[PDB]
Amino acid sequence: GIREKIKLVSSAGTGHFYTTTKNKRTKPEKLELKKFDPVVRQHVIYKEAK
RNA sequence: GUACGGCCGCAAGGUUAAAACUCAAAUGAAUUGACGGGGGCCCGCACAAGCGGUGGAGCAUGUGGUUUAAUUCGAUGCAAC
RNA sequence: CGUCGUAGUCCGGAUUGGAGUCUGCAACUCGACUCCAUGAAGUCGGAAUCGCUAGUAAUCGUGGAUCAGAAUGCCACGGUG
RNA sequence: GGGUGAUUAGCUCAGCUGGGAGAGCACCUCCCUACAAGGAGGGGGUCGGCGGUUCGAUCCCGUCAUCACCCACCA
RNA sequence: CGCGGGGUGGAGCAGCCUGGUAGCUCGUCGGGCUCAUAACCCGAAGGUCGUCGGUUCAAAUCCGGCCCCCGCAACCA
RNA sequence: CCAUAGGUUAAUGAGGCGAACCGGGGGAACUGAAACAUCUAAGUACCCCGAGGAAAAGAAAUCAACCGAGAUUCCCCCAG
RNA sequence: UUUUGUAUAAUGGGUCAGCGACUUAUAUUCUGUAGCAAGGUUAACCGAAUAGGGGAGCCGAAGGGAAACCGAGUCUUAACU
RNA sequence: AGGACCGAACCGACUAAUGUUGAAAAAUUAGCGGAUGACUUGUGGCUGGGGGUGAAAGGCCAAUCAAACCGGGAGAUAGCUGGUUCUCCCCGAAAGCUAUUUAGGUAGCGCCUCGUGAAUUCAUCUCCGGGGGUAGAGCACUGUUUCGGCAAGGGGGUCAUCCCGACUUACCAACCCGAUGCAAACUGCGAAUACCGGAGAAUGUUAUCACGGGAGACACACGGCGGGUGCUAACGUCCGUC
RNA sequence: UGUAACGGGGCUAAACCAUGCACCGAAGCUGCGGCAGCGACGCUUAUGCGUUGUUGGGUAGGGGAGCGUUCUGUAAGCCUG
RNA sequence: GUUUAUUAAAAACACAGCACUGUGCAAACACGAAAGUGGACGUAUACGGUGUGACGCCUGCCCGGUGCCGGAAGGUUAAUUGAUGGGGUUAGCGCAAGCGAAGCUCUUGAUCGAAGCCCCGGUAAACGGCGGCCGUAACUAUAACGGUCCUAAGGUAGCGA
RNA sequence: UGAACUCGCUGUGAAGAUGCAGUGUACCCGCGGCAAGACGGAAAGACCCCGUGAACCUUUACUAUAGCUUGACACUGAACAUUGAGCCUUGAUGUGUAGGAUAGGUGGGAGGCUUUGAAGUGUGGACGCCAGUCUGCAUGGAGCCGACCUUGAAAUACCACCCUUUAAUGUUUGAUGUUCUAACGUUGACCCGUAAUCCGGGUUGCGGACAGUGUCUGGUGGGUAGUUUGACUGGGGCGGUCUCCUCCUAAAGAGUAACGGAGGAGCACGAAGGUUGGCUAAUCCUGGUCGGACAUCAGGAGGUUAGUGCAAUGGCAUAAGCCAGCUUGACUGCGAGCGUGACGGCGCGAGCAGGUGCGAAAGCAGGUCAUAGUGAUCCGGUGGUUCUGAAUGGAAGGGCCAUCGCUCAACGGAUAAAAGGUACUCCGGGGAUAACAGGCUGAUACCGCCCAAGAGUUCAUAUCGACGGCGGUGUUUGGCACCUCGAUGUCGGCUCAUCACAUCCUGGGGCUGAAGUAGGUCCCAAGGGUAUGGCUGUUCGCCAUUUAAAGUGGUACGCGAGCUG
RNA sequence: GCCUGGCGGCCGUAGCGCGGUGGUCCCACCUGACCCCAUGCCGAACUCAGAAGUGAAACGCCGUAGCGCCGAUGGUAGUGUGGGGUCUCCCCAUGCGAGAGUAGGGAACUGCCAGGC
Repeated sequence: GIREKIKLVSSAGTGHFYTTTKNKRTKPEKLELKKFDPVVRQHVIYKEAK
């Protein structure tokens, strides 16, 4: 809600970028959670946003 | 040196100019103090600047204020506590 | 000489009871001196301002007056300067 | 008549969580000095009428009395 | 009609919005300068923050009630 | 100065009028979009000019698609 | 005629007479009906102008999927289902 | 002499009367306003529509003007007011639930019917049963409130900050408890009826389903009962049910 | 406006009431004369009949018939000076 | 004097007078597709315009807004020009999809560059506008005076229901 | 000019009846006069509302443009300076600075060069911070240098090489400023047309590279054009309302009304999410130094009363409330499937393929206790992609799959997107919508009674009267919409009626707080009679005064085919 | 037959209070712990090695009704369907109908299994 979008990059080759809207108004720390992508199907590591 | 009309003037104003009401002055010449917020001569540490301060703490002793049944009068900077 | 600090202190002992000591109708209230105990304030201090020129300022003891019984106030004395 | 306020000393007006009356001026007395002015002490209270409550109404409720103000035909 | 503000030790307003929290210039009394009051510099005392509550860990502010004020204003059968 | 503007004359053409279509210039509004401004209505209505039996178009700087067609125009399809 | 509603003063009617409104195209589709039937049809053209000639075109018997592609199946999909 | 006063010609309208199917789409009378002037008048010319002309009125421009007169576009446009013409039979509606750039426009669903097919179709009643949460009832619980009991808290009054503060009061008043209660937004609880399903007894000039053609319909009136609403007024307004 | 608030006349039980019995009163109930239409049962037909039941107020709308008239044909006809 | 021909006859409009201002002449200005006219056969005591209204008293403030007069440093900024980056093609590289120079070529838009705009003084006989609250003087009262909030100014003079 | 044979009244009444109900009354008809009625006659009515009407008018509504104006460009040339930018030809810049020492900078560093040349003191020209450089005579005639020591970022044979500022010569260019002139002008003259009131050509004078104009472009632009100002507002309006969400109204079957009742939502949390096992409030009492004041850890009472991201509501330990460990299931494709609405739309989920997490395991995990936190279509750009890509090889382009973006919130998006004036008003609807006579109603007003604390000497009621109760008239003013806007004309002035009686006067009775006189009051009675001025439009009201008395209400608040304005 | 435990089926007539009784099988307390497991400290909690001591407490069994709980019968509120009466209420005919209260009940029911005496 009215918050800045930034997409996470994959540490490897991936066709998707997970879109984060993470609040950075009290937490400057990075978000790293792992997500599923239907191509390699062995989970993707997503990094560097907000 | 003035209200309302004359007379002049663009106008102001000039010209003509008092009364009612009312009070101890109004006015010209000189003089003793006081005194600068004048200018000069003198002076006090006033100035210059030195060594020491008060007010706060504790204690003691006076003066005022205020209340109540008493909580005294005078001093009025220096020239009173 | 011994001893001690930036600590409201070794200190101070201002305050509060209990004991007494003195003088005196009488010290409860308003007096002084003492002891076992307890125990607070003071580490410059308001706007702003005070005072004299050397034994003067600054500073520590001694004495007297008043007085039955107490001053730190009153009048004097000398030391350091 | 209605509405909004005021209604405390003669003339003008502050109060107080209901404990109790007050100042200026006047009518007086003393202090400061002959007075102004000032300080202090007094003289006089329907705190408007009548009900509700209370042991008590400046600080409450109703109903009135009076004053300043407002209401209103024509639209 | 309908709309927008103000109410803060005694006076008149900052403060509020942005939460870690009660004020300024005067006023009153008492000082400092003085022979003295002003001008001026200091010291001191006192807020139902209109006021009853709500809400919160927490305010005068958030916020409803009960009152007091102003400004725009009555520009429609 | 020769010339030429100006002036004179002759020969021929143009002018003006006409029904509709047509070529060049100028060119709406209402209407539909369920509003309304792009779009539509519509280069239509109407006005100016010119011209022909028609105007226009024309004998590929055409297309087409590596395979081919072979000036133009009008009608039917392509295709709602 | 007109509205929930009309004795209604609510609009229309002097009277006769004459007049006074669905006509008409194309494209499409359903419904009815009829020929023909997995078939049914020609446009412009021109003609023995309702016949006949003219198959370019049109609809129907195949669908599924952006599309490539596949087909009584297809797309979706990891996949029979 | 005269942007003076009188006043006929001429020019012009302050009042009263006449006239507006009047003689007339501006003329008439009786008292008049002006009358060598910024006068008035005979005659011709020049100025044209979103433009003229105007000591400048949406005045004047030939009866006409917030764009005149004539023609063309034109048979403008009108969710609106309206005009539509002999005899007859069968079946027979709707005014509810929604949306809109939406309000007398339009639209989905809803009942009626024509076609063809199926059907003891479909409903009444009984038996069996589910959601119930109204009518009503109750008061622990949520809100709320009358009268009392015990007793904090707050205002008022006094002393304090030592006791982990008491004392008091012609105010206000919580937590809890007893008596008594009200309730749509409370529940210790809780119908008659209604609805719909399961099954069955009884029955019919057909009750209905499904697919394909046409639809039609929401401006509603009056009044109880159940309630809001107004004044438990209205020939007043919103909604269930008849 | 004029009685006008028994509908009028007129009222004394012609008002009101209990219980009972009779009466008037429509297209309802009972009948007579008709038009169209229909279920059951039984027989019969390229469709009716009997026995026995039984329906017809209707706007919106849906469906399905009848009469008249213009014109052309029917019409070189038929009717007729 | 002028007027809404038929509801207004006037205080309106005009007008003597006035301020402010534009205009140096091929004037400014007006007509208007643009010439040629009109201004004017005039030339700064000549011509244009606005408003107010002859004659006598005279005629204040606010430059915040908006316009006009004047000013140019600093910043925003167009046409123009076409830096750098992406693509095609071409030389290049390799076993390949693909990568990859100049020039050609499409694209992106670096830099260049003015006025207005952001600016600042003058101008209100330029348009336009020109305040509340409270205290305070020998009963009551009022407030010349002051306190305060506040603005671009707080509306002077005169006149005043 | 429906027909008519058309009487008055009371009531009913689409609520103002000749025609309905009830009832009363009346010889018929010309003729001259008078004039209530036909909601009389003339008018597609003024005012109000409505209409996805109409014109004209305005501009902090929307958009554009002629014109004016900025710059770029050209028609448009010459020269120089002023300053650059561009630029030729020949030469030249160079020291900062320490000791010797003028080292420009910089890369290289024992090999390398001159005979048309240097040497040395003499003259002389030039650049010069005087260290030296450089031509060239007097003049002769191939050398000469460096290493180590040494300054300094850094050497000094020798070579590649870069730049400063500028004169003179050559010169591109946009401006500034003069000058010149062929362009251009003449708004001068002269010559001729013409012994022409147009201006054509020519020659001269004087200006002079501009005016003017078209393409690009910035600015401004009502002069000119085109357009709107949403829907509801129990007539119009100010304020409110428009999407989502709970409890209730809402009818013991469901959606649900009225500007109905109590409130909220446009977000929050990567943690406040997933999961294993646990845990259990709150509040109050007791007691414990530094302790104003709630402070600790333990005990007791006690509990669907704590808490739940936020609102209202329902629930609560099988905890959905909080505590420790570990974690991504805030998953991708689907799905036994099941709901709700007329539709678009929108809620739940067992399970499986792939992968994941917690757990011993069962089991659970694609977000949160839960109901709200919303925004399609079309489109400007963007990664993946042979799916496709108009002659085909590429690209660009079209699509798919990832994707960024509206407060379009008037929320289901008529459009990214729009406000005002009209008494010049016009046109069509509407009484289906307003004030107005009537009706309904009687809240309001006016008025009667019941009750009667108190007033009034005593004393309720002579004359008054509280707090309240029960009614009346239509009688003021409110409420309705039932008749009108397809004409039913308003205020004051005035000639003129008539009915009612809550009676002003007389006529009659009763009481008194009535001795007499004179007033106050009540019920009983309707016959006549019931006044004049100032200011003002005045009704009215105030002011000034009469009379035996100068009353009140009803009649479309009687009285414009009655007059006045 | 009775007892103690469990799986339960059931969870307001097994509940609240009041008075007795039991260690045998069982259980609770309890013995011990740096051993498995554990305290964000503590063997409290939960373990692990168990019987020395009890029945304190908790637990089971049993009595006792003042009550939660169970609760007739009748009536009342309420009402479907017809109708009466100047009528948002009253009255009736016919068909239904609570909650609360009263009489009264009541200190749990029941199937399977192991062990005990």
